[PDB]
Amino acid sequence: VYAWNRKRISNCVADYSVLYNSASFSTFKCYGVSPTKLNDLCFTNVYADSFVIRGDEVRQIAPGQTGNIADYNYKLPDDFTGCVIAWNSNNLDSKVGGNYNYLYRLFRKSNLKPFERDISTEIYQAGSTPCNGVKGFNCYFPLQSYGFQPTYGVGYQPYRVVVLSFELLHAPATVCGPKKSTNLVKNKCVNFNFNGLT
Amino acid sequence: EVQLVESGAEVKKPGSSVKVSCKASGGTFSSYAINWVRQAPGQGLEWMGGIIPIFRTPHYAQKFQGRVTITADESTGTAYMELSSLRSEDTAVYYCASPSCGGDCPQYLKSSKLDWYFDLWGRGTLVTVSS
Amino acid sequence: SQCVNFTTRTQLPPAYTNSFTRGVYYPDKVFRSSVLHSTQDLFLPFFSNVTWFHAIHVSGGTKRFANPVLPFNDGVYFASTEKSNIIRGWIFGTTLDSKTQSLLIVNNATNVVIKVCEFQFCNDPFLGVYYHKNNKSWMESEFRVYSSANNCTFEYVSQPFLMDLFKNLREFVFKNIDGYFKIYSKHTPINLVRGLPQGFSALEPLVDLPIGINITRFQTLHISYLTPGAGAAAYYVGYLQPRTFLLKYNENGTITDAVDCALDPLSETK
Amino acid sequence: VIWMTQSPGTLSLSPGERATLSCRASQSVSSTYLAWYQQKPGQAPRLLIYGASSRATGIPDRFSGSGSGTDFTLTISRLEPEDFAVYYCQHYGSSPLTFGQGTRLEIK
Ligand SMILES: *[C@@H]1O[C@H](CO)[C@@H](O)[C@H](O)[C@H]1NC(C)=O
Ligand SMILES: *[C@@H]1O[C@H](CO)[C@@H](O)[C@H](O)[C@H]1NC(C)=O
Ligand SMILES: *[C@@H]1O[C@H](CO)[C@@H](O)[C@H](O)[C@H]1NC(C)=O
Repeated sequence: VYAWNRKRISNCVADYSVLYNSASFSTFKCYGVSPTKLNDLCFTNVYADSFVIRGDEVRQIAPGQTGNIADYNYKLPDDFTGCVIAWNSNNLDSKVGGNYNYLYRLFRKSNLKPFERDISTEIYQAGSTPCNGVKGFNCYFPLQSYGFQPTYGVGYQPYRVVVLSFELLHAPATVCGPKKSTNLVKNKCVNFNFNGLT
Repeated sequence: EVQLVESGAEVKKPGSSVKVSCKASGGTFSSYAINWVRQAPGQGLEWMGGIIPIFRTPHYAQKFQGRVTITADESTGTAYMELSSLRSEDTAVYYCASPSCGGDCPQYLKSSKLDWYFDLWGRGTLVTVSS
Repeated sequence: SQCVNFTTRTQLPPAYTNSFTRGVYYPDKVFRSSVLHSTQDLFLPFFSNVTWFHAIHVSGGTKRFANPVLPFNDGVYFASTEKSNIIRGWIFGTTLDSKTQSLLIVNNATNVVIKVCEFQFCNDPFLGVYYHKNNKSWMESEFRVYSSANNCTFEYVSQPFLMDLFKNLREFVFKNIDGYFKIYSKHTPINLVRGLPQGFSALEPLVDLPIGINITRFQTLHISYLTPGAGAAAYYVGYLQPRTFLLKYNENGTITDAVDCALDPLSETK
Repeated sequence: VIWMTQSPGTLSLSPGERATLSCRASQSVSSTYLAWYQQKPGQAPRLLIYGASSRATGIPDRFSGSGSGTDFTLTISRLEPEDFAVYYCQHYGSSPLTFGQGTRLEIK
């Protein structure tokens, strides 16, 4: 989550209906747009932000939220316009001996701004004396491990979260929803619409 | 109001274990510096260890290493101290104590945290170890 | 990739040519049959002063002949006459560096690549091919056009193909209007050896892209034929202007001929 | 480990007299990390002084702390009957946190 991945999507048709009916989603919250209306909208760019958190931390991924994940690992704007999808990955990201590869930022001087990524591993200075790259009293490593296990509770179980953000600028749009098309009618007075030409 | 409340008194046999609790109330429990201090009858004060729950990294005094386990439950606002392989010399009053921030008060950068009181020592739980 | 540095940089002086009656291109995707339509848009005015230069692809002999960066204005008519496909690509933008988003278009041996990114172009962008003696075919092995490519804003790759390595005249029209970069193309076999052929030809629409970037200058890119150790390509450039034109669509919809209203009073009457 | 040694072990004085208690660290410590406590029989310890000289809230003006490096003192300028107790110094600047063995203040 502290090094959450971001991918830019553009110049393609986004099929929202099939994307939303693929897997069983434990969490699906869209803000500023209904899930169905995206099939009708065009946007300049799309951003796919993927990471893994705890179940109890999933609530942190929403506009106007606070917490360790919200403040130090991944921050959303209060006016976020986009969707959030989250699903348990206990059968994927949990190990018998503990899956410690997933990490999260614990100590940070200031909270993250929206869509700001912090990958610093510098020893956090929790006291007046400097740490100088040395961890100890009042000097702690800023990142902490999750250690997911299959026998943990769903709150402690890993959850994969993807945030879809829709950037709409004053530039020619690149991503739109699926175009419908009805059957053809001949030799009859009809209200036709060919490729947007009505 | 900020207060510490220990569990009731315990009577144990040598070689067994004791687990005492300290409930903290007031403020944010996750950043609460909980320390354990014991006092044997007629003896001085001995610091055993402590924890700040958010870091999940307990500290122990070398005398108690491998016998003491300190944990915290953030959902109940409760710290626990477990002492194993008990001896008659472990007969003592066990206090919880958190002077403002334990060992992380002096922080004048990230935030304010310039609070320092003098009323954060639990009254104590008597553990008696006898055959 | 990493640019290759050339100690010697040189460029042939420009020359001038008469545009004759070329640069006519389909203003829209409309189909018209046996009808005259008057459209007001950016065209190369008839008999315009076209700035033309040479493109040397072989050195034989350590002088790097550099193509010159030229302004864009409202759109350009770029024609290239050659036997083998010497001309490979072009570069467009405002500063042509990482400071501003810049475009690179290329039609390599494999496929057509168009990328809008903050490219850092080489002083002499280099496209180098070598003759595979065993395979008896020239094979591209050197591509150093930009030193850097960051914050890529657009990319488009055509299907992979094979480019072959009596002349060919390839005419292109580049127009960036309303955030849309439109490329029109036309390919003809020309028997004239030198000078722009005189005749009429409609440049078919090729592609419209919503890259939406500001562009004011451009430069041409040529191939370099690596040899163990004379037919330099000829490319002409003209600048479009807002003119009124009368286009004559025939039965099939192919633009048979055009009239430039502002050229002469007879054309005004036409 | 830093050890703290108090002196005297017992001090017998009358109300109105001045008390002075000493605490010696086994090595030099920052004065920022030295505290003093009072403990009455059957009561938890009460903080009196922190940072070698800063008085805790609601502690009377008769209490003062001083010293630096290895050597620290607690002074009670005029003893009251409620001051007769055990006093502990503490070093809190690194783990393990250490207390002195205590000084018992008794009525003469
Ligand atoms: C183009 O301009 C140059 C001078 O700038 C002139 O010598 C030449 O004749 C012009 N070409 C035509 C076709 O008029
Ligand atoms: C690319 O964009 C990012 C932010 O969008 C910026 O920080 C970076 O400096 C840009 N790259 C260059 C070479 O300026
Ligand atoms: C139109 O096209 C047809 C075949 O597509 C051809 O036979 C005919 O000659 C063409 N006519 C003109 C005027 O181009």
